[PDB]
Parts: sequence; structure tokens; C-alpha cells
Amino acid sequence: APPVRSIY
Amino acid sequence: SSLDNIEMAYARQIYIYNEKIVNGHLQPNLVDLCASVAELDDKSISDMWTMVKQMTDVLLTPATDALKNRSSVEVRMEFVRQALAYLEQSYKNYTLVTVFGNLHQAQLGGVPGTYQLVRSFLNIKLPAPLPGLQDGEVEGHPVWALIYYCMRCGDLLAASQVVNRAQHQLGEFKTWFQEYMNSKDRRLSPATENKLRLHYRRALRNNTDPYKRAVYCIIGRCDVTDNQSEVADKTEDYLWLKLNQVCFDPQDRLTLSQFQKQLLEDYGESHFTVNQQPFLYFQVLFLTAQFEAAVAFLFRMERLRCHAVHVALVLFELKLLLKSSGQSAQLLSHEPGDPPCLRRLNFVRLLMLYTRKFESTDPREALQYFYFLRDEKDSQGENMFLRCVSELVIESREFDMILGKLENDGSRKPGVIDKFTSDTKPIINKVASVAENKGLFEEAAKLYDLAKNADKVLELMNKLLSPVVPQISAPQSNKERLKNMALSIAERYRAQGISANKFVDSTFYLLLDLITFFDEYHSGHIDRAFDIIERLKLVPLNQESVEERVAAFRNFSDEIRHNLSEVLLATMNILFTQFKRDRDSQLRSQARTLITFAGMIPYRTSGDTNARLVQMEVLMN
Repeated sequence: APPVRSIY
Repeated sequence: SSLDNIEMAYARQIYIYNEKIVNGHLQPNLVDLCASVAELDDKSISDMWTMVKQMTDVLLTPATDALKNRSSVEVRMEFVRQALAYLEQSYKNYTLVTVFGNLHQAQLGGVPGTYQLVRSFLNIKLPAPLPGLQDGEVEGHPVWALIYYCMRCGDLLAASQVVNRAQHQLGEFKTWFQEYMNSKDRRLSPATENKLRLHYRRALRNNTDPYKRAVYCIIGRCDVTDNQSEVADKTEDYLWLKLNQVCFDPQDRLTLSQFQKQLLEDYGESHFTVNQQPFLYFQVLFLTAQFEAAVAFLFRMERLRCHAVHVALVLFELKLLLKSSGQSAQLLSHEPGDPPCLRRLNFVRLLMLYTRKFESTDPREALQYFYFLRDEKDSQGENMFLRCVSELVIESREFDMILGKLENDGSRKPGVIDKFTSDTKPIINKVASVAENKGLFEEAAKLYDLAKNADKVLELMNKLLSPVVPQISAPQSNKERLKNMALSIAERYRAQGISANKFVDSTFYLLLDLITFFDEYHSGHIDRAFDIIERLKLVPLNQESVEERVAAFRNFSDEIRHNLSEVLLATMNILFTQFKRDRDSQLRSQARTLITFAGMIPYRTSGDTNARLVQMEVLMN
């Protein structure tokens, strides 16, 4: 369950 | 021009890289030549090339096959380290912009030590203490938070300093960590690695301190299924979390092949592109050594075509890109006789698509990209670069620009392709060959004449002249425009002593004489025109020559026999006019000669011609 929120 | 600002700048950089190889100079760093334009755009693109350089900056075996470098466990191991070093440094910049508002702002005051930065990073991202932390604090922060974000930034030393100030609290973790920092490849000894894993698994599988959990199985590469989502909430934090967990030669273990395949097979583009952020997926594929996937993927984004082609070129000029042997395959595929975990890119098609866009009105730039195909051929044997120049000339019809204009004075100003190869004889015939097959003789002659192929120039020039031999040469007519080019080819072929086989050549200069015979005949210069036809010894004028002249007609080019009808009539009408102005016997005798010749010759319109010839002879008497 890897996140899809890019480091911003 | 069909090239956007970004694409144009790349073209110029690729012209340099070509100018260097065309003049034999040092092979410059392509990745650097591409990042030079990236800085002119937003940092979304700059941070990409930064990843490209660091992922390709691995010690390779020059002059080695591409597939071999990418299959070798030696190289596959360094990829993981180069990526981890990028995820760590990339995160370190996130930690700076989180504390200081701007990278410049951090720099003026001075980048603080990774320890004090991390401490000044914990202040923000956890202002209040979480009640589930363990092992106390160190200078006002939980000891495990400091260790994690220090390792995340990649400064193991900064993390070990934290451990040294909590020797009593951390228990036996000190001797274990001190070994991890010492041992290379971020791995512990099997004996000690076993001691800590069993301890963690014993009673710490579910601990209330998430940072403690994270560090332990980052050091022991355990609990690969648990994504530690409490601390690794970003995507880069996941990649970095796993690349610190991959292993190399059965339970609770993950390898790069499994991880790289597991990611895109189960969680494809769909999973990583729901936020409509394309680079996120690209970084996932590129930082896992799946360069072909990332290239094809990013090549489909119509806004990022430029960038995906070049990251392919870099991988291509570094013997790292896995090209697809067959040119009939799809853009992305897995060869049947290869392992399933690697993929192949149809590099030939890749460039062919990119080029079609700006090949129509920007030929010069197209050639620069076609050059990379110089090393490949097709099923028929043609050199891919040469074929691409043929197709680009057939379509664009840019002969003077690309092939070099051969003026009517004997000069050959080189073209744009002259830079790439000095053997320009085949394509000029290829381009000349098709245009010949499309009835464009006047062009095929100029093209064949550009390659000094007189066998074909004079052949075609024979066809273009025969129809116009008896015609009236008038200003701007098709006769003048063809005669004047034929004469410009006669001089340049005599001054340079060039000639085709005597059959083609004899006919060519013979037609030129006849064209002069009718140009004088249509002007009323009867005396002058009569003298020319006499020299040619084509039509007999004394009965003795009839036998030999008749035999010659049998083997003269049909481009000549065609115009025999008009020649006999003009010559007759010439004698005819001179009669109305001993001499009478002489004209009468010659009149007869023409008739008997025409009588023994089967030729065009022999019916109407032989009759008219006889009538004109009767009026003489």
C-alpha cells in the first residue's frame, strides 16, 4: 500500500 | 517552425554533440548538455536530469554490450546505491526548504549541520510530543526521530552522534548500529543481523514508537511487507524505505527484481498517476533501474516528449539502453528469449515518431537526431541514417539546403548532410532514382548531375530533348528552358572531360546539333541551317552515301529516328526554298537523294512525309 503523494 | 522554445534549445545542444563527434573531438557528457537547457525551465525538469545523471553515473565497462551491463549483479547493485543517495539528498533539500523558506535563504545563513538541521526539522513537523515515543529524548527531541530523519537525509554520522549521547538508554543497539555504519552496502553480518531481527520480531513487532520500528527494519532489512506508513507517508519515503530493504541471494525477503516488477505490474501507472502528476511515476521507474518503462511512459505525455527522447539518448550513448532488435515490435516489449523482469525499447520507432513532427519545416534539426541511427540498419541492409535522409529529401524537397546546390557554373556548394558522411553518392542516386520513377526527369537530371552520374543525366536529357527538337524555341518556352540547361551541361561536361557511354553520349550531342538545325531553320537562316545538317552526315545528299546512311539509321537511338520525319521535311523545305531563289541540277539531285533514303527507311509518319517530299521535288522541275 504505497502512497501516491509526491514529496512537495 | 514546429519546435517549441524548450525543444529548440535541445536541438542546439544536440547539434553541438554532433559537431563534436563530426570533428572527432572529445565525447562530451550528453547528460550535461541536456541539463543545460533544463535550468531554463521550471525545476520540475531540472530535478529530473539531476536524477538521470546520478542514476547513470555508474562505473561501466566501456565497449561492452548493453544487455550485459544491465544484467550484471555488479552494476545492478550500484544503481540501488545511486538512487538511495538521490532519495537521501533529495529529502535533505526538502528538509531545508521546510525550515527555511528558500534554498537561498538557507545558504546565506549557512547550511547547518545535518544534526542541527534535523533538530530544527523536528521542531516543525512534530511541535507537541507524541505519547507513544520510547527511549526518552536527546536535547529536547525523541532519540528515534533524530536517528530516522538523519538516516533519511543520508548522514549516518549525524545519526551515530545521536546514539553516542544516549548510550545508556538505547541498550545493545549501539554495537549493532556501529556495525551497520562500518559495513559497506548498508548490510550487517548474518550473525549480528540475526540477533537484532529476532529481538525485534520477539516483542517489538508492534511497538508504540513508529520511528523505532522504522530504524530497526531499515538496519535489518526486515518486515518488507510493512511499509512503515506511520513515518514513510510520501512516495520517495517509500522508495527509499524499500531500496534499504532489498536483498541479494527465502522468507521476509525482497529483491530488486521482485520489487521492480511488483511495483509496476500490480500498481501500474493507474496507481501512480491518479494525482495527475507524471514525474512521480517516472521517478518510481527510473530509480528502480526500469529505464525503458520510464522512457516509454514519459514519452507518451505529449507535453514531455522532448524530455523522454533525450533521457533515451543519454541511456543510448552510455550503452545502458536496451534496444529492440526487431523494428516491427511495439514501443515497449519484453523479448521472448529474455527474463520477464527486463523490458526493451524500440529506439528506432521512438526517434521516428519524434522526428515526423518537426521534419517537415525544420530539416536541419531532424538530421541531428537521425544521426543516432547511423549504427543501425534495416531488413533490406540500408543504413538507417542514410535512409532517413532519403525519405526526408523525397518529402521535404529541400535539395539545395540538404544535398548541396550544384550551380550551372561547375560548383558544388556542400549540403547539411556533407557534415555527417563524405560518401554522398548513394543517396543522391536514391533521391534521384525515385524522382526518376515519378516522371520528374528535369529534376532527376539535376540530381543525377549533382552526383556527376553522366550515364543517367544524358539518358534523361535525351528523353527531354527529342520531343522538343523540331519545336519552335520561343522566350520562356519549354524548349529554351531545356536547351539552355542541356548546353550548360554540354560545357561543364566538356570543360571537365566527362562523358557517358558513346551510345548515350553520341545521341546527346547529336540532338543538340539538331536543336541548332531547327533553331536556324525556324529563323529563316536557310544557308546556315543547311550547312549544319550536312556536317552531321545523318541524311544523305549524294546517291553514293545512301547505302551507308541507311545502315546507320538502324542502330541510331530511337530518340533520333523519331525526329527523322521533321528533319527530312525541313531539309527538303530548305532545298525547296533555295530552288526558287549547274546549281539547279545539284539541288534536283539532292532532292532525289532524300526521297530514296526516306523510301528505304521505315519511320514515323512515313506516309504523309514520303508523299510531301515527292511533291516538293516535282515543283522544282
